Amino acid sequence: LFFMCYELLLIPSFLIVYFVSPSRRAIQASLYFVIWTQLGSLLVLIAISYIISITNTYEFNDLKYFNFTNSESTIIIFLIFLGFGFKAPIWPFHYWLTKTHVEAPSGFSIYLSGFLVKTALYGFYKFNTSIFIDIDSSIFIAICIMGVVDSSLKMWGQTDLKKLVAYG
Amino acid sequence: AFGGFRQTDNSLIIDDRRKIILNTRSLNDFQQKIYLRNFFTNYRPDLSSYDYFAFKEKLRIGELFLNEYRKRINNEVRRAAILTPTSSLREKMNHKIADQILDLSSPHVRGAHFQAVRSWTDASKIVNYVEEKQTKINKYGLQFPLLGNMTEEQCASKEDEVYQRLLKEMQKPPKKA
Amino acid sequence: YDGQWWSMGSLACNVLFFCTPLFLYLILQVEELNSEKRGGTSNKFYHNNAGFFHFQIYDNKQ
Amino acid sequence: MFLNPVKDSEFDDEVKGFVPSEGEVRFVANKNKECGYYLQGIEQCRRKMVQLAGDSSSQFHSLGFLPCKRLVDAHYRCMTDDKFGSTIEEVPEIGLDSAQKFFDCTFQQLKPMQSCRRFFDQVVRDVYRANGSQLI
Amino acid sequence: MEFSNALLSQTKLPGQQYDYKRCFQASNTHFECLDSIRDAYDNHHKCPQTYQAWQSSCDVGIRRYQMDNREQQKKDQLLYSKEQLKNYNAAKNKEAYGITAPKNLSFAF
Amino acid sequence: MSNVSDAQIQEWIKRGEDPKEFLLKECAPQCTAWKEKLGRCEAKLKSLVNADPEMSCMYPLRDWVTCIEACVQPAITRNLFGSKYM
Amino acid sequence: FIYRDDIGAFWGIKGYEELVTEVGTHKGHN
Amino acid sequence: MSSMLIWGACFGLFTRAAACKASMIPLTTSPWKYPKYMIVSAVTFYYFDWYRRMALEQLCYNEEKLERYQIRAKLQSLKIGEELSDAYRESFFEHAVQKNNI
Amino acid sequence: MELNSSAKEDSHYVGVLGYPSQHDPHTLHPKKHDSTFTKVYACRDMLWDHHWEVRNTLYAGFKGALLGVAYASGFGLISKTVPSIVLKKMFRFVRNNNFGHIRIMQDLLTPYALTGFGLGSVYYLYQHNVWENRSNKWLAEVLSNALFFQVATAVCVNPGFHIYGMVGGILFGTLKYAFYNSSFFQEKESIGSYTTFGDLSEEERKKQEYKDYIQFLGNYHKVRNGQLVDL
Amino acid sequence: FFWIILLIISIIGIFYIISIIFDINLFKAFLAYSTIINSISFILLIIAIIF
Amino acid sequence: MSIFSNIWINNDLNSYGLSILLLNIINYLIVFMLILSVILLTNLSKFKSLNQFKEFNSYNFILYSLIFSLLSMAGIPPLLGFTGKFLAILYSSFKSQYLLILFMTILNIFGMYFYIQNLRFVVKKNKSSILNYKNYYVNINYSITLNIILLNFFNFFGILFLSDLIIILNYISSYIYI
Amino acid sequence: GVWSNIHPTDKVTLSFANIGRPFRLIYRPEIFLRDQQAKFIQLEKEHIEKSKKGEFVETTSPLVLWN
Ligand SMILES: CCCCCCCCCCCCCCCCCC(=O)OC[C@H](COP(=O)([O-])OCC(O)COP(=O)([O-])OC[C@@H](COC(=O)CCCCCCCCCCCCCCCCC)OC(=O)CCCCCCCCCCCCCCCCC)OC(=O)CCCCCCCCCCCCCCCCC
Ligand SMILES: CCCCCCCCCCCCCCCCCC(=O)OC[C@H](COP(=O)([O-])OCC(O)COP(=O)([O-])OC[C@@H](COC(=O)CCCCCCCCCCCCCCCCC)OC(=O)CCCCCCCCCCCCCCCCC)OC(=O)CCCCCCCCCCCCCCCCC
Ligand SMILES: CCCCCCCCCCCCCCCCCC(=O)OC[C@H](COP(=O)([O-])OCC(O)COP(=O)([O-])OC[C@@H](COC(=O)CCCCCCCCCCCCCCCCC)OC(=O)CCCCCCCCCCCCCCCCC)OC(=O)CCCCCCCCCCCCCCCCC
Ligand SMILES: CCCCCCCCCCCCCCCCCC(=O)OC[C@H](COP(=O)([O-])OCC(O)COP(=O)([O-])OC[C@@H](COC(=O)CCCCCCCCCCCCCCCCC)OC(=O)CCCCCCCCCCCCCCCCC)OC(=O)CCCCCCCCCCCCCCCCC
Ligand SMILES: CCCCCCCCCCCCCCCCCC(=O)OC[C@H](COP(=O)([O-])OCC(O)COP(=O)([O-])OC[C@@H](COC(=O)CCCCCCCCCCCCCCCCC)OC(=O)CCCCCCCCCCCCCCCCC)OC(=O)CCCCCCCCCCCCCCCCC
Ligand SMILES: CCCCCCCCCCCCCCCCCC(=O)OC[C@H](COP(=O)([O-])OCC[N+](C)(C)C)OC(=O)CCCCCCCCCCCCCCCCC
Ligand SMILES: CCCCCCCCCCCCCCCCCC(=O)OC[C@H](COP(=O)([O-])OCC[N+](C)(C)C)OC(=O)CCCCCCCCCCCCCCCCC
Repeated sequence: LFFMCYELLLIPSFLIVYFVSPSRRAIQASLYFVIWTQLGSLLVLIAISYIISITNTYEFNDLKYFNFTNSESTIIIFLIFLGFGFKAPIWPFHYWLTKTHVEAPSGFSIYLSGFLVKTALYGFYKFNTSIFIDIDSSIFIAICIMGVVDSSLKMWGQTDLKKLVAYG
Repeated sequence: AFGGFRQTDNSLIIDDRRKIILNTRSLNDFQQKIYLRNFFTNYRPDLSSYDYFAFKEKLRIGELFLNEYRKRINNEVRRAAILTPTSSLREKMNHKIADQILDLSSPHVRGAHFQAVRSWTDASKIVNYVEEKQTKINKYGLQFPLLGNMTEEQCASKEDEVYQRLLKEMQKPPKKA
Repeated sequence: YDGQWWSMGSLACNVLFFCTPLFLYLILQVEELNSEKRGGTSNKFYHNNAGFFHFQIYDNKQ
Repeated sequence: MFLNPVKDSEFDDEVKGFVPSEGEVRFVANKNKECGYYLQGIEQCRRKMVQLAGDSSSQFHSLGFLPCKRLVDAHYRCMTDDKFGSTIEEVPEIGLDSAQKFFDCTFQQLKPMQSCRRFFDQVVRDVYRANGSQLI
Repeated sequence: MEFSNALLSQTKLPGQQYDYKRCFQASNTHFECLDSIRDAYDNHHKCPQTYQAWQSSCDVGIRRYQMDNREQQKKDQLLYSKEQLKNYNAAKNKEAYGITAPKNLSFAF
Repeated sequence: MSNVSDAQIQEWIKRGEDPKEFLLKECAPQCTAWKEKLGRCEAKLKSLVNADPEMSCMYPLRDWVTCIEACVQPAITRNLFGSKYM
Repeated sequence: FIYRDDIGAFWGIKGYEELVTEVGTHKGHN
Repeated sequence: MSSMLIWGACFGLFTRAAACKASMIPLTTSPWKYPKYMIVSAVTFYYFDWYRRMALEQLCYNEEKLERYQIRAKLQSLKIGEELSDAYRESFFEHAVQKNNI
Repeated sequence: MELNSSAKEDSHYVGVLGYPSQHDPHTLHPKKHDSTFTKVYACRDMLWDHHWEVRNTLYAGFKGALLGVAYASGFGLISKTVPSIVLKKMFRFVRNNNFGHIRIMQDLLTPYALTGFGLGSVYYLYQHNVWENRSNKWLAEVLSNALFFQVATAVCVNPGFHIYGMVGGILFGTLKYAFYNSSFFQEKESIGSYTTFGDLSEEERKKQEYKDYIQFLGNYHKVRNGQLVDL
Repeated sequence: FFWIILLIISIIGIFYIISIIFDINLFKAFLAYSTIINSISFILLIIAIIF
Repeated sequence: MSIFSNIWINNDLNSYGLSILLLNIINYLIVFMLILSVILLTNLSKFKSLNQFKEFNSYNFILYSLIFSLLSMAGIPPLLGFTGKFLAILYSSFKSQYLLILFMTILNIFGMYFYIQNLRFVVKKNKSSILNYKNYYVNINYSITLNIILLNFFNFFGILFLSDLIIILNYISSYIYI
Repeated sequence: GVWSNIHPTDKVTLSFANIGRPFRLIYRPEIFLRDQQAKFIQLEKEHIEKSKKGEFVETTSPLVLWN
């Protein structure tokens, strides 16, 4: 149910961007948003399939009595991180975010940036705290820091206020 | 029911207890559970779910308690600085207070670090210290409104028990030497 | 044309910007070497709670 | 739990904590994981017996909790590795007191299995501390 | 399907046919004798005449299916009872209306 | 948390016991051809009445022990402290 | 140019043919 | 809620309303089709409930036979030489001798 | 059908079962009284010796050359367009020379055969000398194949497609780890199979199996959570 | 024997259509390539089943 | 398959992959039927190029029916095709086929964009006239609209009722002894 | 309610979470477990009878089943 609720958010947001955005570029921005977010959705789906098929449980707490091997754990963490970072923008997967923020309704960009990128963070927190992971997080930390540095450096060259706020 | 994931390694597993030999790639779900996946993922795997939840809460409270010790000693240092003039201030600080300040450094108390890197033995020791403080408090029943919840009958019984304990302690003679 | 990105601007700065993620990762690994040899916080997914979420309500029903 | 009383204490009650050995922790964890079926069986059988013969007028009211004896003995054997006797009554004197406490928790006070597993694990830990190399 | 007893029995020769009436009559007689014997393991040698008649009348596949069904019926009879199954099914159907909430902070395992 | 929690199992080496005694039997079956060759050579040498002193049931045994140890030794060495665990 | 692997000489180095020398280096990797 | 007939009646009512809206005709057009749709939906969904429950029961029964196939299929799937090994010899003899009761 | 059957063999299992082992020496030992011709002909077991670096390298080169020739036969030559004058000249050569088709085939397939041989030999040497004793087999295969196919696409095809070469190399490495170094559709053991050692009585084995079943019961969620109705 | 043939066919078909499906400009072509993609996915599922 | 003192225990249902395949085929047929019914309700001669997806820019029922049918074919989570794709990936994980999962995901994402790109063409400058004229007025078929509405309801809420369909398909497949 | 009245778990969870597990295990798990334990039941009965008698059998002692 957690995963299904996370995945349900795509249709209303896409419909809003498609039918409510005044700008003509919103038509392409919506497709970019859909494809970029759905790639991460598929990654998270693969992770959920790994968890469910290996562990038939669904209660979110029976995972305490089941331990994933090293290979399964590393695969799960990588898939979860990449999939949820597709939604919560991370370097290099923020082209869709920039396009959507630039070409989306001014009222819907508020909701997108404010909330729709944090359900991914909540899901990542839940899954990674539920699963025991025995891998170095240096790669993920480096990815996050690289995204921070990239956005901060690119802030200067944006004369468009909406795109500057998107980089922020 | 729990299942497993097909393995690819070609290593050989020896189970001396059952006196059998298996191959990693040939393991089924139950054999994978028995041989692989058995490793521990918590400080005290011996404890049950409820017991380890209590252990986790006590460990968190103990970390906060050590941080509270550090905050209290810092506040005492501030009090000393304000009350005592700079002359003789360091002379008086070169006492229990300075030793405690050094002994409550980062390795011993997690001030602002994300994680206090503690072995399972260290976590057990911290939880035992918290439990010792809890026992000392519960002897006199100081935890009714704070750090505890009880009904009216429980409160009355605890009051009677603490009264009897205090009477016995008072009647006891002084410790020799 | 293909490859114009490297030449445009300054090649040295472009290559440094390209290699930035690796520099960050290597710096993190060195800091983790320091952490390992000392005993401080390391870059790992700690599992202090046995799946117990932060201030989650754990209850049973009759 | 894991607290030892202070023999020479100025006040009536004082306790100093101790950390069990890694071998003891490993043994207890492994045995709990292997024999967790028996503890759940004990709980369910206790509830079933109370339901069946809880009423005083019931015919089997005089045989209360006897069927749970087999479950308790099987759990004891599983935890102790079939050594130190084949029955709970054969528990060593080192753990006899903890066994009595466990029985009082489970059958007389009817306290939660969360509580009574503490006493059962205390029995197992006492046996392990007494022997050491015999269990591993 | 090479491992499927049912399909291998469904296979047949081009001109082969089964006299179901006669085979089932013989099987009913033999199984009545076996039930009268009432042993844990079906010893066909205790009923020689009926066993021979059953073998002659019925085909190998039909006999295999009948023996497997008899084994399953014996196991079910040893395990369950009519009233017990009725009560258990009623209780399970009643439970199906409710929800199965997780049991947090367990004590076992 | 890795290496910070308790270990689930202790091996023969972790308990201070020698596992090669059993590992030799464990690795015996795979080196069957050389064992059979050594047995045949021993049988022929026993049958021979006037055997040249050069003849010896040594080199086939050398091959058999080489094949056994090629499997026995690495398994034990990978489990020893001081070497990167496999 | 080609040195038989069962003679007891590794890579053609004759001698040491009464010993077990290929263990850990050629046959097996300690 | 609990009555499949009432659930089907509601489904038919909403289906008729949606059909009217999609066709852009007033929702009061062809009033006789409301009770018709309600009755048809109730009957079909009631039958589908009964059929799903029957299919579940028959599937549970068939799984018992399927278990017998799995046990015998597993033995026949054993690689050459494993049928007399210590890990399968006893089961193979059980299935080749004890069950050879024809 | 199995890929790399010899490498992924359970020597202990085949030995205990008595199944013939692919690791047998497979060598010829001519007798000292045999004829000179027999002794000379018995040297062919060198061509079977698998510890032969040069033999293996030539084997890989032959495989690569065959693959290149097949690619030229199927797709490469047909896709490539030859000048009309060149086609006329080579047809005239066929008319004026017996077996001219053989020489034309040699000329057309020389580039593909040579490049395939080079790729095969270099790939074999690369994989054997490097990555053969790495810890993470999957990672080693992925990285090695990615780098090799990146370089190969940069050189043979076009330097501008090296990223696609690297991606294809990663995919090929994953596929090779799946179905070349691992046995997913090439199982030669029954799942859950094992071997028994030591002098344990059948009674003791059955008791241990009963304990194992009791432990296995805990896997079921209903029994572990105590959420079963009273049957 | 079927597993390897199915795997090779699936891989070749996927790598052959990945670019073609984006070259069409007709409704009928769109329908046909939808059918083809679903067929490839079902072939992969069949491989998984026969595993 | 587990052995405990010669007692076999089977926690896997062999007749499940066939059920999943049947479910995928049925779901694709249902979505194809929905889209083709939407097409048949309108004039057929208009739709001859991907550009002509704009011709679907008609009243809300047709427009949104096409949009949701395309999304379902793509595999967007809430819709019907997602059920089939997710169950296929789940069965692949159960069978432990990581490479098959990888290739399935690649094909799924490529096909997803292949379906999605047509939503760009669906945008039209004005409202199209794609209905056949009968008796001087556009002919709208109530029966086909009702069928499209039932298909739309099932496409939207297939996840809710999928358990019954899965049970039925597994029941049908169990008769096969494989 | 009605659509889910067959099982306490929700329909979506039934459809997706349970992959490959027998419907006998999903519904009516007690009958599944008893069928699995069929022979163990008679072994336990024989062990109990012998224990009442003088003989004590250690081979089947672990078999103490409650479900
Ligand atoms: C691995 C070991 C490391 C440790 C050892 C010690 C360090 C050794 C490092 C190497 C130093 C010698 C080689 C450098 C050659 C120049 C770079 C190059 O090849 O690029 C093409 C070079 C640059 O062309 P371009 O940038 O495309 O065109 C810009 C035009 O100038 C138009 O430009 P503009 O007017 O618009 O102004 C832009 C200008 C100014 O730009 C700015 O103001 C913006 C900021 C730019 C970056 C400034 C550097 C900041 C510090 C870098 C820290 C890096 C850390 C991460 C890497 C760690 C690796 C260990 O931008 C530049 O900086 C361009 C000049 C070249 C780059 C200089 C800075 C980076 C060099 C690399 C340093 C590496 C240090 C490693 C050690 C770190 C400490 C642990 O092209 C030319 O040849 C044209 C002439 C440019 C001036 C050359 C100055 C003389 C340099 C020495 C020549 C002799 C070298 C002998 C080599 C011997 C064999 C080994
Ligand atoms: C059995 C079925 C086939 C029967 C024969 C054909 C009749 C039925 C036809 C219907 C079937 C489909 C035909 C489609 C034809 C396609 C187009 C075409 O080429 O024909 C048009 C071609 C041109 O027609 P045109 O324009 O009217 O005539 C113009 C000129 O008059 C034409 O004169 P030209 O001189 O210019 O043309 C000669 C033509 C025919 O060729 C010949 O002249 C005869 C070739 C005889 C084979 C010689 C090779 C050695 C054989 C050894 C056998 C014993 C080995 C024992 C092994 C023991 C080991 C322990 O040459 C070729 O086709 C070129 C290839 C021939 C060499 C084949 C080499 C195979 C082995 C290579 C292995 C790898 C080597 C690596 C490098 C090694 C370096 C040391 O028509 C013809 O010439 C007549 C048809 C001939 C078709 C030949 C098809 C190739 C198969 C050759 C035999 C394969 C043997 C494999 C086993 C042995 C392996 C060692
Ligand atoms: C790319 C690597 C893999 C290659 C695979 C293919 C191998 C072919 C067979 C072996 C060839 C032997 C060497 C002869 C030259 C071959 C090349 C050649 O002629 O090319 C034409 C030209 C040289 O011909 P030339 O100008 O007419 O005059 C040459 C003299 O005749 C030269 O003659 P010389 O009299 O001055 O003497 C040269 C001496 C020089 O000796 C050496 O120095 C060699 C040893 C050092 C090199 C070791 C390899 C590299 C190791 C480092 C790897 C780093 C990778 C890091 C990756 C990081 C991750 C991204 O070598 C010999 O003559 C010894 C020959 C002994 C016999 C060898 C037996 C081979 C048997 C197999 C034959 C295969 C036949 C089929 C081949 C065709 C089909 C594939 O060379 C090139 O164009 C090469 C370009 C290389 C790239 C650009 C370099 C500058 C910019 C730096 C780029 C950095 C990229 C680094 C990697 C990526 C990082 C992101
Ligand atoms: C006259 C009809 C009046 C209906 C009244 C309401 C009664 C129920 C509906 C019965 C309708 C039967 C006949 C079919 C007509 C619809 C099809 C059609 O073509 O009609 C054309 C007909 C005329 O054509 P048109 O209006 O010109 O063309 C417009 C197009 O249809 C475009 O229209 P649209 O864009 O507005 O369409 C809706 C749009 C988007 O629709 C939505 O997003 C629907 C939002 C519903 C609100 C609740 C969502 C809560 C989510 C929480 C998370 C749950 C996670 C669970 C884990 C698994 C994942 C779900 O598409 C979807 O639905 C796709 C996304 C589906 C998401 C799946 C959500 C499942 C939630 C299950 C219910 C939860 C209840 C919990 C509380 C109870 C606990 C005991 O259209 C209409 O008149 C409007 C239809 C709009 C949809 C109506 C239903 C929305 C309200 C639902 C309330 C009840 C909950 C749902 C369960 C229902 C029982 C299974
Ligand atoms: C989770 C994923 C789920 C995916 C679902 C996929 C399918 C969804 C869409 C299609 C579903 C079927 C819809 C009904 C048929 C279409 C025709 C119709 O009834 O409407 C026209 C008709 C319109 O009447 P009208 O507007 O007054 O006048 C029309 C013309 O003027 C005058 O009309 P007319 O004179 O030309 O014709 C009148 C005649 C026209 O009716 C027809 O000719 C029906 C045409 C369809 C025949 C096939 C139906 C098969 C049903 C079995 C389930 C499979 C469904 C497969 C569907 C897709 C296949 C491509 O009307 C009827 O009698 C309708 C009766 C419909 C029920 C038929 C039941 C047959 C059961 C046979 C199998 C029994 C099991 C055997 C077990 C064996 C064991 C050994 O509709 C109605 O009268 C009622 C409309 C509103 C309520 C509809 C209720 C539909 C309930 C569907 C339940 C589906 C199964 C349960 C759910 C499963 C998933 C959990
Ligand atoms: C013993 C049995 C005795 C049975 C006796 C018979 C009972 C008959 C009951 C008939 C009730 C009719 C109610 C009509 C309400 C109209 C409301 C309205 O004006 O809305 C207009 C609205 C608006 O329609 P509109 O499209 O014209 O809109 C007009 C508004 N402007 C101008 C802006 C366009 O539409 C409707 O709601 C009407 C259509 C839907 C009608 C639904 C009727 C359902 C009837 C269910 C009966 C169930 C019986 C169960 C019996 C069980 C027995 C066991
Ligand atoms: C579907 C999944 C997709 C997976 C994507 C896979 C990514 C592929 C990336 C290919 C990169 C190009 C080929 C690299 C080949 C070298 C790899 C290597 O040395 O590692 C082997 C060794 C062998 O490792 P190992 O096998 O001994 O131990 C593995 C250890 N554990 C188990 C913890 C994983 O691995 C490493 O030490 C690195 C592993 C991580 C990969 C790092 C790649 C670095 C690439 C840049 C190198 C720069 C060199 C200096 C020049 C810088 C610029 C001036």
